[PDB]
Order: sequence, then C-alpha cells, then structure tokens
Amino acid sequence: IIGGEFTTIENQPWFAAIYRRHRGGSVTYVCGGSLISPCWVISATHCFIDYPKKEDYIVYLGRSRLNSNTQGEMKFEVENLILHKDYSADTLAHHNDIALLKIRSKEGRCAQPSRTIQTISLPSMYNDPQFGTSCEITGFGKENSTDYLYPEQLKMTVVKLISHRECQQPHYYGSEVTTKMLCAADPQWKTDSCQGDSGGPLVCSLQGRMTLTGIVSWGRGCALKDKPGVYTRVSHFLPWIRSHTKE
Ligand SMILES: NCCOc1c(Cl)cc(C(=O)O)cc1Cl
Repeated sequence: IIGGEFTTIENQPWFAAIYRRHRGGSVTYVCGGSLISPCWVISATHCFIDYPKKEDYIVYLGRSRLNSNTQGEMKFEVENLILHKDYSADTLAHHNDIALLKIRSKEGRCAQPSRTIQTISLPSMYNDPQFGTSCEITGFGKENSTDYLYPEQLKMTVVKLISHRECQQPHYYGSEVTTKMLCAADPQWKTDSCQGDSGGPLVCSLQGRMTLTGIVSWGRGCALKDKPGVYTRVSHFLPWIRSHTKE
C-alpha cells in the first residue's frame, strides 16, 4: 500500500496473510487473501500459478505483522488450492484473476472466529457500488515502488471506484480493462495498492454491509496518474465461487 495508514488485524479481521515455504526452509510472503467462510480464503490466481503445489503454502489469520507473531493469530495449511481454469495474463491485464484456498489447522479444523478473525460477506450477483464510492484496501505490499522489502506492519487505505468509461480511455487502460474488472484509485493519485498487495481485499460498505467487492489484481506502477489499481470484480464470479466451495 502506497500512502494510507498502518493498521492492526482487528480492523481488517477477514485479512489473510499467505506465505510460501522454499526448499531449504525459508518462508516468504506471497500475497493477501480474504476469509469468506471458516474453511475458505479467496485470493488471486496470479499469486500461485507458477507454484501450484498446495503443500508449499502457509496461511495466517489474525495476523498484524509480516514476520512476527500476533496474539490470537492462527496458522493453517492449504487443503486445496483452486486456480481459475481460464486465468490468463497479457502485457498488463490479468484475466480471471481469482483463487480459492481451502484452509485447515494441523489438527484438521477450519478457522475459529474471534475478535481478530472474521469472515467478510460476498456481494450479490452483479451488485456493485456506484463509481465514486469510497472503499478500503488492506495489505503488506510495498509502501513505495522503489522499495524491495515489504512493510513489517499491515496497512490500509481508502480509494474510490472509477467508472468503466473512465478506466477504458486509451490513456488509462483502453480495452485491456474488461467488465469482469473494477478500477479504483485516489483522485489525487497519492495512495494505491502496490506489488505484494495482490490477492488482498477491496472492501466497500454496500447496503450498510461490509462486502468483498474486489480482489487486488493488477495495475501499471503504483499511485501513477491516470493508472488506477485494477481489481477482480467479485460479483461476476459468484457461480465459480459457489461451485468450487460446494465440493
Ligand atoms: N498499483 C496497482 C498495481 O500494483 C501491483 C504491482 Cl506494482 C505488481 C503486482 C504483481 O503482480 O507483481 C500487482 C499489483 Cl496489484
């Protein structure tokens, strides 16, 4: 996250921190994710497509710091790693950039809700806030494009939804942005998602209720004028979500 503020998991209790274990034993941060039910975290396919082996992953919930422990945090393995069959990446755009991680403790259980661990609601079918709506993003992503390390503390910021018409101007992203994606940005171009924020939530208060409207997906640079953050439009993937979380 460029700009915004440091935050704690109690403010974003659906946030999931997703790591990968390497041969040798080192663990690196991969991407964010969001708990949508006790057994399920939703994230982005581009995060996993080069290393699709579920055994390589570690998922934390209730965690506020990148490489240290938080009281009440819970650690999970990935029981099933579901990537979208139709995922693709062009020069800039990722398409169908959505993944599901079925999580379980070492004891075989799903998450236990607490004050620092909670599910976030899915939107209803094609139900998105109007452009101009303020929504929040959360992640451990870069604070500046020049950074090579991620922040140690979780961050959040607020961005506004940008119309498709605005986002599809040739000097924005033209027709690379599709109907299955949402753009969001800062009107003054000072705050944004950045590398490392992928997979994490874009949350909007929708009909008075906190809703997973988007998933951090792609963009050109970070907090660059005329280049909004691009998000998987969750409400266009409900059948996919439902079918893979059924069985
Ligand atoms: N400012 C939105 C674009 O931020 C990024 C970047 Cl710089 C890289 C990646 C990546 O996949 O490396 C993803 C996002 Cl959302």
